[PDB]
Amino acid sequence: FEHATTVPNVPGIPYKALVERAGYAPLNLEITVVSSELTPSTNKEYVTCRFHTVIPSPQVKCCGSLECKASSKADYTCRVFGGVYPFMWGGAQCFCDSENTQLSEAYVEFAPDCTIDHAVALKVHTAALKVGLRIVYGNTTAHLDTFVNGVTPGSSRDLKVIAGPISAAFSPFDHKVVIRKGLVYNYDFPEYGAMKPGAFGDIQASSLDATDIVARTDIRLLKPSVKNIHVPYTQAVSGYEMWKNNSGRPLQETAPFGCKIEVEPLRASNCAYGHIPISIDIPDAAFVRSSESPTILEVSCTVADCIYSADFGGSLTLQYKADREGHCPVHSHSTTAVLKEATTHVTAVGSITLHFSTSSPQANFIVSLCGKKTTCNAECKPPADHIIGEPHKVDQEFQAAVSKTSWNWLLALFGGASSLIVVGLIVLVCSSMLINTRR
Amino acid sequence: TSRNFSVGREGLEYVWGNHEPVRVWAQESAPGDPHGWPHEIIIHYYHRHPVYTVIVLCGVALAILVGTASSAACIAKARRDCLTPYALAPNATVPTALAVLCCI
Repeated sequence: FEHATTVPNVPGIPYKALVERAGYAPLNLEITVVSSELTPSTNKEYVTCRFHTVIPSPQVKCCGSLECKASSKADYTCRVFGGVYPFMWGGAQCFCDSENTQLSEAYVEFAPDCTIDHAVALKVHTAALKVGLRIVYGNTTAHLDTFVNGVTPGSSRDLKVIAGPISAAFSPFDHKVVIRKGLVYNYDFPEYGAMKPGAFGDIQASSLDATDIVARTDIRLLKPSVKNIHVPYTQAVSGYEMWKNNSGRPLQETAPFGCKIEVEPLRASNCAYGHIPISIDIPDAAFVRSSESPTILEVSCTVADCIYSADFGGSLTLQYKADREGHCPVHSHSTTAVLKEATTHVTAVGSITLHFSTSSPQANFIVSLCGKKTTCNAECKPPADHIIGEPHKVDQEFQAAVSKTSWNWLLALFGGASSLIVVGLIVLVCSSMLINTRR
Repeated sequence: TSRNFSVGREGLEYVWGNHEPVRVWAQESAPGDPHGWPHEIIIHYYHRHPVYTVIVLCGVALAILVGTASSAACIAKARRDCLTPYALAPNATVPTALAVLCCI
């Protein structure tokens, strides 16, 4: 028998249901989303870090002639300077003091400490949500990891389940992301090849060890002035450092829906949003005929001091008289009340207490014990504590969140106007009929 | 120092220094009584939801106003219908039930 339901995507909160077959005893079915993983598909655009500005040793031909050649280094820069006459330690490194040409050369590479201190630029795509589920039916519990897409099924050795699609698609990752020592940022890095100096991605490469490093750091050489041999240059700051200073908070502290961003692979875990439509093909062996289950001959409900809070606030007691000893499954048939227990031992005669959580001002809901129903009616006070450290396990409704006293007052006030309009219409009609009669 | 943070039903999560994250969810613990006198009920549901509360109160006010206006118009029209033939005729021997009913 296949049972279809729509569970709320909230980790750690059990969702209970009572599947009822035509000629079998009702079976409990409780589902928990133990964990979830909203993982997208990412491709590496490039890696970047602080560039090391390596300056090749200058050369001098000082009555020949030198021409700047072209190389394949990252941000390669070359220049030719004229009269310099460089000094090293003896006060003369040259003959033909005039026409003294010198070759200035400089480029950039990856710094030695970049294998640890680096960032990787990624582009993400549609996110796939995968849920770890614990499902218990009757007496048997099963753990399974299932893809939330609506086609791919999860299987545990006799049980098949299919979940998805999510009610409202969502992804905390923007199109372009950057990862840096496990810290992820939703930054719009430049596309590969479009380097700009003084900003993130000024130096790019397919990998740390890649030899095809390309960079644009706005390095510019200057004509040497002092007599002694050296090469002066000026260059923009490391854009990686500037981004690090102005990185801002990571998505680990900014992702909505309160869900933990993890890396290797990039993903968001335990992330509550929307609802999952799940249909489970319960095996036939799980059910047992109603002839075996203990039917209860009668039962009466009395609600103790109840309270509508996130936790299991209220409690109630069912006084029951039955015919055999067994294991009745207990359920609440209202969407604004969830029991704590699912199966309870039942004797010939006695009473059993059940805890419950409700989000309505009044406990006016139906409770089922071995199929048979009872209307638990009571009033629940507002919670005393203002803040709790546990999520609400029942959603708030509109028609059920208003107290029956408020319903009575509103109904009386609206019915006053309704009564007034109808009496006005009927008096007008009877006056018309009377004047017609006496016309 | 001291820092105030509003917590809704969806909840809030805070990390202070190197400690692990701490999550807290707000109750519906508004000050009032849903099962008490009308003033307590309106206070409770206004603190919980001010916009929805104001909407329902203004709707109820409009409902009572239009009901009273319609009743007044209907009784006035009934008075017109049941009185104008007699006001145009002499010696209006009127059974005083209609007048006594609809004069006030």
